[PDB]
Amino acid sequence: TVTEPVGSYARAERPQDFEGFVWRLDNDGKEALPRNFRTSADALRAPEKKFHLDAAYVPSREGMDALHISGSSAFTPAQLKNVAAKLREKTAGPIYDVDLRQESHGYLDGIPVSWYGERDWANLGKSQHEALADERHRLHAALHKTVYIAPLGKHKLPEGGEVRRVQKVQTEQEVAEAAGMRYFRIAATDHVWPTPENIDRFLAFYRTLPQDAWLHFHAEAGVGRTTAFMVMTDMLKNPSVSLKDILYRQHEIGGFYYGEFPIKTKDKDSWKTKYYREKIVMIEQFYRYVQENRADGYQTPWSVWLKSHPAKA
Amino acid sequence: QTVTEPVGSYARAERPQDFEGFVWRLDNDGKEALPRNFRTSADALRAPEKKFHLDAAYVPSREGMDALHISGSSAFTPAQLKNVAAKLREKTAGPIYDVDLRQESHGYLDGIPVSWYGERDWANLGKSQHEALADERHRLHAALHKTVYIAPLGKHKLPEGGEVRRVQKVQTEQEVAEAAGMRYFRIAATDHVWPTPENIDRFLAFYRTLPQDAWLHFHAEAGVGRTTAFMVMTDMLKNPSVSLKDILYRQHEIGGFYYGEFPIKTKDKDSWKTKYYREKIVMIEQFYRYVQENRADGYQTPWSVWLKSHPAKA
Ligand SMILES: O=P(O)(O)O[C@@H]1[C@H](OP(=O)(O)O)[C@H](OP(=O)(O)O)[C@@H](O)[C@H](OP(=O)(O)O)[C@H]1OP(=O)(O)O
Ligand SMILES: O=P(O)(O)O[C@@H]1[C@H](OP(=O)(O)O)[C@H](OP(=O)(O)O)[C@@H](O)[C@H](OP(=O)(O)O)[C@H]1OP(=O)(O)O
Ligand SMILES: [Cl-]
Ligand SMILES: [Cl-]
Repeated sequence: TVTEPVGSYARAERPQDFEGFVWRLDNDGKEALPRNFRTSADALRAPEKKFHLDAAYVPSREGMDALHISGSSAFTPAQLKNVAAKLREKTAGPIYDVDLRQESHGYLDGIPVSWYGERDWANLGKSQHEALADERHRLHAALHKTVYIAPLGKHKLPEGGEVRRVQKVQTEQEVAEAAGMRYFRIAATDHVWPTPENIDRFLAFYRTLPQDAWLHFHAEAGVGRTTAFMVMTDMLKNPSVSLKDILYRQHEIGGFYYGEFPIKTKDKDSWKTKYYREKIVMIEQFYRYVQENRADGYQTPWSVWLKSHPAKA
Repeated sequence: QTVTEPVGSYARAERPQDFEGFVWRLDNDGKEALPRNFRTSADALRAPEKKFHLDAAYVPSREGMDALHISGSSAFTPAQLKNVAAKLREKTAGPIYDVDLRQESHGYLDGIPVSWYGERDWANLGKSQHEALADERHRLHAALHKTVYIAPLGKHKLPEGGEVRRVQKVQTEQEVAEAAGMRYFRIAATDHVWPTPENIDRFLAFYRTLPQDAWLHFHAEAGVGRTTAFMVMTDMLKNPSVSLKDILYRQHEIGGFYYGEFPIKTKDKDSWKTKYYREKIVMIEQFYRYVQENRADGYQTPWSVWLKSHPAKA
């Protein structure tokens, strides 16, 4: 008997050791667009050296022009309006803000904030319902109260920031709707592979989409969770493209590289090592799920298939 | 005709809702054996600080200092208070009081001294002492078994670094004082401003019933403004024959603030403090007058009552 299967390593961590303690500033609002903004229509750039890839390899762009997805970090309401306008130039279909954040977040006086616990794991272990209830309660409790909002600096701890008495509170759903985007939430934990529940939820949602839907994915930084769902969408929509091409091209338009690479973390971040290894293994397993289940139209969900076809370290 | 706020009460014009608490501030890092600015009335006088533009050649009278029996300091960890108590016990066989002058809610989380800090350290501004202590009791209790962020203030008087911990023990300063072998007395005085008539009436009633050999250890957060104000008050009350100049010079020269006139200079960001420094200078003078004019009948008239009939002038 195995306590936690591959793909579920985070279930072994204790939520009580990462409880939220500060309203973290998610974006300072200085730039017109959020960080790491990219779309599937973008030109491929040279790969980042840390992934030790072949800079001479040219991945297939088959299906990219029709993929219709984008990704970014968190944003201020003004930045999201800029994103929405930019994306409307590319499609006449519904544009979705696909919020991948498990952490409670929202807007206080229009400032994007999140209730941050160590490793951004303040809602670790909570069901999506419980995470969203926490978020609603916390945002409502901030109205007309004094809050401390701060960017994280040295040691991933607050440094500087501002103190204000809040006059307006909004959820991201409200901000997305104000920007003209549809909204869909998947509560995925920062830094780790999305859970079978997260992925089943995404696949059920994907199946409901009209042909011309545009998906704008984001979490906090626009790297791990954001690229994971962009990669899964590319695999689902372009199943004839090789795994190597999908991973190279999603990295080369500005995302994380989800293939094998020599992992090296700073000593203070050594806890991340096994989670990067787990993601590499799980990306391969998701590709296998798509290849094995697309012909019959996915009559068995990812969670069930993964239980009978466990991933191996 | 009607004056909204008299001299001595300027802080009543400030709006409490603009300075609400937002972080557990680290009050002392615990690295030294004693709290900062620790001094006693038995100490030798040192040269005055240049910023006060005093006469370095002046030799203040030490009349009554040997029997004064008071000390002052900044906030402290429990270990530091035990070291203070041991040092004071070498100087007296009477009861030693921890006279906590802090209006801000504070206490100890896992033995770490913290305070609920709002801008200007005014998180309990405008509250009665009853309300301030109720806030403190509730906040300390609510921290038990919960995760808290404790941080020192750095650039811009805002949190910088610090630590995050799940609290396993909570204590009030009263508990910490009793564990150190000291009696405890609380006066909820607001940081940076002249103590209120309510604060001073409370102190005078307390002073009147003290045993002859009581030793009073005063402290607030830094061991400067409120700490020195009450040390000066006590010196004046106990040694009424000593001149105002001697009291102010000597309390400054053993390590306290200088409460007489001086060239007030503030950084632009601290310009709000200017009028409060001026107010403290005139109120120190007014308190000296109260002591001189009310000692003969044994202070039958409370300070608050006397001050309303003899208001200070700006
Ligand atoms: O962008 P920075 O330099 O800050 O590093 C972030 C992570 O990106 P990577 O280092 O490429 O892994 C990013 O994704 P993960 O790979 O899944 O860890 C992670 O979301 C982001 O953390 P947050 O901003 O808290 O959301 C950065 O990681 P840390 O610096 O470990 O926090
Ligand atoms: O110790 P520093 O140099 O940092 O300044 C403290 C104040 O002392 P002074 O500047 O000497 O006036 C001190 O007393 P006040 O004169 O009554 O203002 C004041 O209590 C202390 O604030 P806290 O540590 O927050 O309690 C310092 O004042 P600020 O620097 O304005 O915060
Ligand atoms: Cl769930
Ligand atoms: Cl099934």
